[PDB]
Amino acid sequence: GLFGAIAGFIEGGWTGMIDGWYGYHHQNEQGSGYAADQKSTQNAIDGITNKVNSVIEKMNTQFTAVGKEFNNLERRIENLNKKVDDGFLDIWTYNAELLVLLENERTLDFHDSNVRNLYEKVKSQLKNNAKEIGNGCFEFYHKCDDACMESVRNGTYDYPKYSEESKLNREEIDG
Amino acid sequence: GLFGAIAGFIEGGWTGMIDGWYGYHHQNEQGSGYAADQKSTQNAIDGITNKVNSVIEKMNTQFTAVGKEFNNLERRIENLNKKVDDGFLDIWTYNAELLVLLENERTLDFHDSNVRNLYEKVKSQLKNNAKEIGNGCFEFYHKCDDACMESVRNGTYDYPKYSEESKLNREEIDG
Amino acid sequence: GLFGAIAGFIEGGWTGMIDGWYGYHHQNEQGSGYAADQKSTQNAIDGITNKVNSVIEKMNTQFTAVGKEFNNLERRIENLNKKVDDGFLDIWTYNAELLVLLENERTLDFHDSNVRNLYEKVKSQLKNNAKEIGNGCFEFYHKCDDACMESVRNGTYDYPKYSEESKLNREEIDG
Amino acid sequence: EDTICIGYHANNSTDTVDTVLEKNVTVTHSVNLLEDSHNGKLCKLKGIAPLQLGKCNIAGWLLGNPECDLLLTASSWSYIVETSNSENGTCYPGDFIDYEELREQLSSVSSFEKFEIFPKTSSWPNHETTKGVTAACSYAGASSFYRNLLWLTKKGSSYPKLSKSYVNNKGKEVLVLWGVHHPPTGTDQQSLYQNADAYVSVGSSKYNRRFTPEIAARPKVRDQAGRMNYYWTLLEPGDTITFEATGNLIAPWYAFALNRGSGSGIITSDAPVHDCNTKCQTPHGAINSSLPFQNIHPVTIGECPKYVRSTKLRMATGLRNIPSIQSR
Amino acid sequence: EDTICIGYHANNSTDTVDTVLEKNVTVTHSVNLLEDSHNGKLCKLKGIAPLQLGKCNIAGWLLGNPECDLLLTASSWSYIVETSNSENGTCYPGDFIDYEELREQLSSVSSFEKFEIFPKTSSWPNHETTKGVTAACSYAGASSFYRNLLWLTKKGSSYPKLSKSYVNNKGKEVLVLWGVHHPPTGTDQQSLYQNADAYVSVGSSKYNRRFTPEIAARPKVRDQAGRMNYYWTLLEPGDTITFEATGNLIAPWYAFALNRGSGSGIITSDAPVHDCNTKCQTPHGAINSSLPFQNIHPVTIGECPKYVRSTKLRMATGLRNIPSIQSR
Amino acid sequence: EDTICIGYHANNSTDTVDTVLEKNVTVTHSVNLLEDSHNGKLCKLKGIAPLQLGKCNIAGWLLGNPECDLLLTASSWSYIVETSNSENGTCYPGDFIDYEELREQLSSVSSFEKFEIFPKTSSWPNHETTKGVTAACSYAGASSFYRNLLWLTKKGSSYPKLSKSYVNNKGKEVLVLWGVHHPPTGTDQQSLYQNADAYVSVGSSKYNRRFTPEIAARPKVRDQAGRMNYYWTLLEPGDTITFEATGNLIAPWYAFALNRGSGSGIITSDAPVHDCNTKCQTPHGAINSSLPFQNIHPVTIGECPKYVRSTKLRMATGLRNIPSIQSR
Ligand SMILES: *[C@@H]1O[C@H](CO)[C@@H](O[C@@H]2O[C@H](CO)[C@@H](O[C@@H]3O[C@H](CO)[C@@H](O)[C@H](O[C@H]4O[C@H](CO)[C@@H](O)[C@H](O)[C@@H]4O)[C@@H]3O)[C@H](O)[C@H]2NC(C)=O)[C@H](O)[C@H]1NC(C)=O
Ligand SMILES: *[C@@H]1O[C@H](CO)[C@@H](O[C@@H]2O[C@H](CO)[C@@H](O[C@@H]3O[C@H](CO)[C@@H](O)[C@H](O)[C@@H]3O)[C@H](O)[C@H]2NC(C)=O)[C@H](O)[C@H]1NC(C)=O
Ligand SMILES: *[C@@H]1O[C@H](CO)[C@@H](O[C@@H]2O[C@H](CO)[C@@H](O[C@@H]3O[C@H](CO)[C@@H](O)[C@H](O)[C@@H]3O)[C@H](O)[C@H]2NC(C)=O)[C@H](O)[C@H]1NC(C)=O
Ligand SMILES: *[C@@H]1O[C@H](CO)[C@@H](O)[C@H](O)[C@H]1NC(C)=O
Ligand SMILES: *[C@@H]1O[C@H](CO)[C@@H](O)[C@H](O)[C@H]1NC(C)=O
Ligand SMILES: *[C@H]1O[C@H](CO)[C@@H](O)[C@H](O)[C@H]1NC(C)=O
Ligand SMILES: *[C@H]1O[C@H](CO)[C@@H](O)[C@H](O)[C@H]1NC(C)=O
Ligand SMILES: *[C@H]1O[C@H](CO)[C@@H](O)[C@H](O)[C@H]1NC(C)=O
Ligand SMILES: *[C@H]1O[C@H](CO)[C@@H](O)[C@H](O)[C@H]1NC(C)=O
Repeated sequence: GLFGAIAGFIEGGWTGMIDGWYGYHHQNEQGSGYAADQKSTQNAIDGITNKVNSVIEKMNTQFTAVGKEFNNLERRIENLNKKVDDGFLDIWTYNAELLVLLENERTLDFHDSNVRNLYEKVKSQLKNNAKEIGNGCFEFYHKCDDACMESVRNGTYDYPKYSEESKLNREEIDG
Repeated sequence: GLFGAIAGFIEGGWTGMIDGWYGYHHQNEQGSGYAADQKSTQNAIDGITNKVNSVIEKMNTQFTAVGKEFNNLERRIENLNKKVDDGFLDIWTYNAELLVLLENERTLDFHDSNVRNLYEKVKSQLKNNAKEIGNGCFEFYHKCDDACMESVRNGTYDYPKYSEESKLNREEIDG
Repeated sequence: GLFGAIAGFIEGGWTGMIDGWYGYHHQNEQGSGYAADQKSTQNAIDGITNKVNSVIEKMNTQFTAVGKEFNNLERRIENLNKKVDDGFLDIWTYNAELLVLLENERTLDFHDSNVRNLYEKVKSQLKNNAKEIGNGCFEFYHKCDDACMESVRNGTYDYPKYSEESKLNREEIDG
Repeated sequence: EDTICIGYHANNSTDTVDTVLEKNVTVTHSVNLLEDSHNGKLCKLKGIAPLQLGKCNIAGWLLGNPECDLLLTASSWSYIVETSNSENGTCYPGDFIDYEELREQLSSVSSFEKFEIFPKTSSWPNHETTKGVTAACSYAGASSFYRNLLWLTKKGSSYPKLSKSYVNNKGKEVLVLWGVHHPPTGTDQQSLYQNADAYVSVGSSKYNRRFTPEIAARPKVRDQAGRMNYYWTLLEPGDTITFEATGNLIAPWYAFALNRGSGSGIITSDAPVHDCNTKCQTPHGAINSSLPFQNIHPVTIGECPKYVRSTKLRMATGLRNIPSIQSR
Repeated sequence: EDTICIGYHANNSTDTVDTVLEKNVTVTHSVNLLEDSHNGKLCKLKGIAPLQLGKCNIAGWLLGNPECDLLLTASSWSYIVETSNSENGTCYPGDFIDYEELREQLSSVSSFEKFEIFPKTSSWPNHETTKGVTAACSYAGASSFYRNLLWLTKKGSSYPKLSKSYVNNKGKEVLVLWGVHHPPTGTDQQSLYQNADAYVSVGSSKYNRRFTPEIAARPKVRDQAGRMNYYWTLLEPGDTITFEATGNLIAPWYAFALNRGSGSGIITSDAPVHDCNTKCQTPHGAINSSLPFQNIHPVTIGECPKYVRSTKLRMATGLRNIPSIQSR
Repeated sequence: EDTICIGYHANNSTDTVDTVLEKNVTVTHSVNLLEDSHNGKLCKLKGIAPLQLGKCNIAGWLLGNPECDLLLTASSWSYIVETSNSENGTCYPGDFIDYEELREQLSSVSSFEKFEIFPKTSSWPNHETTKGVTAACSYAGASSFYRNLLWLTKKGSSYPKLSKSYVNNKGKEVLVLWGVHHPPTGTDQQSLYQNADAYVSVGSSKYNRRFTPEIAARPKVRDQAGRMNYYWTLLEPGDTITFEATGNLIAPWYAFALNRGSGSGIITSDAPVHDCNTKCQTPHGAINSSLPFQNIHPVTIGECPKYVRSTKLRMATGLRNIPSIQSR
């Protein structure tokens, strides 16, 4: 109810890591369109790769290390040696597991937030000149052609240009 | 200022884990009502119990293990043995502590976000047909009876049905 | 596009930890103003200090501990002893690193959220009586003098007081 | 003017938790992640009870210390419990070799069985078995000796080289214990073994070791200037151990047969042993092990939660009772 | 009515991950953090191959056990591999002192070199070198002995005190091994060494130690009631070791010279050694070590990922295929 | 048109930190979580200074090595510092038994006190104390010996069995050290002790042990083919230690009395010891321990921060100076 899945047919679309993109889907006289937003999608791809790399790179501490052998009168050291092994095993297993689970709810929220943040960014440009109609769509109060659509998708929509036309249509369309 | 505590009297209300619920509080001709939102509250209950379980289940690694005894010429092993015990003690205590603290600011934000997300969802349906008046309330521009209220609380509010009535009232109420 | 950097000239401004503040920047007949929001900024300072303290205090576990010496027939213990040292080294390094990196994306989101939350709080008071014009600014539909401005900054703006004036201006300014 | 608010309801609660940003938040519900109490009893691990040595420790019980005779034994155990009053061990002054190792290896046993490896009545016709007791180990007011070992002495101005060997036709390992005596002077050597230059040799297929009397002057302990070292060894199923000596053998009388367990340990607790079960045993008491952390004792036996030095670890799951600054 | 929707597109995917709040979410992409497979071969660490003892273990190889003679050796190794069929070690019954320590110190060696420390032909004119073999160590059907050691015996009703010493002019450490024999009876003592009250003394500038025959009766092992202990020691570059005895010396014949490595270890694997490289070697096989975790085996050698008992660890990076309840 | 913007103001800053999503973000403030520097001095732990052995190591100081005589001692220490020039220890070739254990147990002592356990002047009227020095341990150009021990020799073609014993009426433990000499030949045995078949027996109520001369040929060390082993033992408050020998006893002259501490250790540092305090001491220098992590040295003593191999760990707390893409 806040934003939908841009019903892209299922293209090869974009770059790995995120296997998709944040974008638009318009409808004007000229026809319909699907466009992915570069500036936002790309930032996320950089972010999430930076994230995956940290999780991997920052380990890369290990050094040549091993495992040991004792005799029938060294049962105590042997078990001290196991306590160590298993101690580590429990620690990593627990952290690596929690870390992935926690950090996954994060990546997924991150995506949802970026999509919503994009909506707020378009809302910021249009203002008055459009009507919020749910499901992350704006209905324009002026004729918005492909050129005008493009200026929205790349953050250069000129509000004042259409304010007056929009004023008329809105005064006597909604209210 | 964004949403309040639905002043429910203090019922036995809902299911454990979350000891409460996300919901509504209306006022129409018929009278006033308090209704918890099933779909949203429930999702959170499932999520938080999934969360608590991970934190507990994923440990369940431990295996039969112990503690050790040495003699007056084995002081060094003994102390090596302590270094291990205490090492582990520091590690778990720091992680279990941080982990609860961090993950508690999370659970609490999670709740606040679901409530605000519910608000955005209702805002999505009503649109024009209502007025945002602060503190997470909508004032209707049309007569909304118990049936119409129910359709809001369960995501089926029919906008076009009240658009025109709302239009009139809004044109000459606000504006 | 949702909120900007209050172009404060670069004052000694506020208290450490956060080396800045959440605030406003107005413009009315009387002139322009920059005012930081006490209630919100302060809350964050308390939060983030509480956060930095937890990360430090909760460690404070260590106890008198050390490192060890063995002979030419004790190579195996010696290496068991290194396995322990390095084991620990890898564990803390990885966690301390991840912990700072993860918890740094958090602190930064926390700031951005508080600034946006403040905007939604002002939106909550003004409602109708002002117009959202992007970049985290409201345009008033009535004359808002320094006294009226202060009431906004401190959560006491009286909506009904300016509703009617605002009604007129808005009906025949926008729409 | 029909009106609808969206918000959240919170039930009554006193539950408080902590977060990174606040110190004492009242939420409507929390789950404790910390195990922080114990039933106060030594229960059974692996559905088996621990070996409960009474007024005496592993050494006294393994050797047959007299005070120890007042005590029972079962055919298996999960772990071993010594109390703060198990002072009765090696009553005749001396050193138990690899005492720590033996104690470790006996912590979990499967099918204990004590048996007469070298019966007193028939094993030593040429040596004296009748005499050979000491005040150091006294029972019922009189001078006595270990129940599980036998102190051979010259039958009459002669101690002919002896050589006896067990063969271990049991189906499990045998634990054989013996001892070597060190008289405090060469006169005693004579009185006891009549063989100034004597020795003790003990040989399994995996265990060769010679012994000689370290004849020397030393402080009295339980009124004894003499010392004796107690040694042990695990005999393997087909293998045979063979003793041979001209003096100073505190010969084996009873040996043990058992299957050693995975790897338990020893707990020193004055708590009472009861017939309940536990996944995790601690010295003050048993604990639940469904939670991931625990603050009772670091020294534990079982599949135990991690010892942490925290006081309380409450994970919030509920709603705030005082609404947040964010929500205002 | 010109219209614009903002939302997100997700590519087709079956990739599933877990989060704290949901159990089986389908995302459009994930990165595995877990190393969970191995090439199934013992490769080279530090760009060097492991020492690969064949039908025999380190003792049999270090001493010259006959079966071992069928085997090669290189001048260096990363680690050592014993197979599940390296049963041929110390063929004459006895104890290898500090066997575990030696094994540890030889796991990574730099410039191995075996040399004749005390040539048989010329080192012992007054003793007998010709005779001195045993069924216990037999080669090609006949009674034999270790290839690296030499069993000195009375030349004819006499074993004069011998005293020989090596000086170590090599530029590295020398590992010198010898043995002391323990006849099962005094008759054998005479037959072999003709010197009832004999001894063996071995002295480096860092190593004094006396030995004596523990003459005793014992069970047969590979048909031998006699035992021998095998000792060793590392001789330092300028230092000299000196042997001296009146019986019972299984004298050194060949010694070793080498530079001991940082600190490897020993792997027991029946996998085949191949000429590939690895940062991380496991007993079942080598593994990639670019990822931070691994679930193949805890016992590893190299710069290895952390052994974790997880089955899968997928880090989501993609978009959800089924949009979230939040987004609706 | 009256207007109001809500935003945030950020002060000037160069502070930069890292997050999971960005590599070099300029924030207005951060707190360093890493301790990454040290005052460069060995301070006092537990408000006590370390024992500072000078030109010599623990052995040389415990025994009375001559070079060591140039050195002071106090009645307590937190830890011990050996420098890179503490070469002077056991000046007469030989082995210090359990040297590592003793060094561990003396790392924190409470009330040190050296005392004359067996005064030379009066303790040995039948043996020779006057002579018995060596080039190996020379002071002021002449042949000498350890200040803390005494080398008994035949008074004149005889060394009667000696037997002396201390009783320990001090209130604390006594650390008694002695030595056993191993002549390089039986001729020297005679010259020194006149007793070919001699021995040394030492007995406390918790310590029996015999010693014999391992007479053997060996390489010279500091010009000595002879060796001597130095043993030690802790005598308990009421207990008595008793020595007894017919040769080869480097008898105790001075012993030590002390209360052993919790559990410190030994640091090898060439840094200067100063009169400052520290919760955490490192070999290069002392460090603050209010922060949770540290990258100076892993080998530490005290209540120390965790050694981590990070370079910088800055926790952001401030606002971004370049506003985020989210905020635009
Ligand atoms: C089994 O262990 C028990 C308990 O550990 C042990 O009982 C003790 O026996 C000895 C006999 O050798 C008793 O004699 C002691 O002598 C010493 C030294 O002179 C003292 O420390 C003791 O004095 C106290 O106890 C006396 C009687 O109880 C009192 O008369 C006196 O006022 C003191 O308070 C004591 O005289 C000793 O009495 C007991 N128990 C103890 C510790 O008091 C037993 O010997 C062991 N037996 C075997 C077979 O191992
Ligand atoms: C090298 O190792 C091989 C592999 O173990 C040895 O061969 C085996 O030698 C053993 C030990 O002496 C033999 O034991 C005998 O078993 C037969 C039946 O198997 C039995 O009749 C005898 O009573 C005796 O117990 C065994 O036969 C033999 N097995 C094989 C594989 O042939 C070999 O002895 C080792 N040699 C060296 C030089 O270390
Ligand atoms: C106390 O410790 C010091 C420091 O090691 C010792 O001084 C060193 O003594 C050794 C052994 O006598 C010297 O070796 C000799 O070197 C000379 C010339 O440098 C050489 O010609 C001789 O043949 C001999 O090898 C050494 O030089 C000297 N210092 C050095 C440079 O290391 C001292 O001996 C110790 N004394 C005691 C009482 O423990
Ligand atoms: C808030 O500040 C304004 C400015 O003077 C004032 O009207 C009001 O009394 C204050 N009230 C509160 C509760 O802050
Ligand atoms: C401990 O309590 C848990 C949690 O209710 C229970 O499920 C478990 O069976 C108990 N464990 C014991 C003491 O056997
Ligand atoms: C939480 O702890 C405080 C101490 O600051 C206590 O006095 C207070 O009652 C608690 N909060 C509540 C209201 O439960
Ligand atoms: C998650 O999806 C897979 C198939 O995609 C299935 O195995 C699993 O059980 C699903 N989740 C549930 C239980 O709803
Ligand atoms: C901001 O930068 C200027 C540049 O010189 C400096 O003078 C000013 O004092 C800075 N403020 C702070 C907080 O350091
Ligand atoms: C990170 O910040 C520093 C200092 O503000 C700057 O010099 C460096 O170029 C930055 N790295 C980039 C470009 O990401």
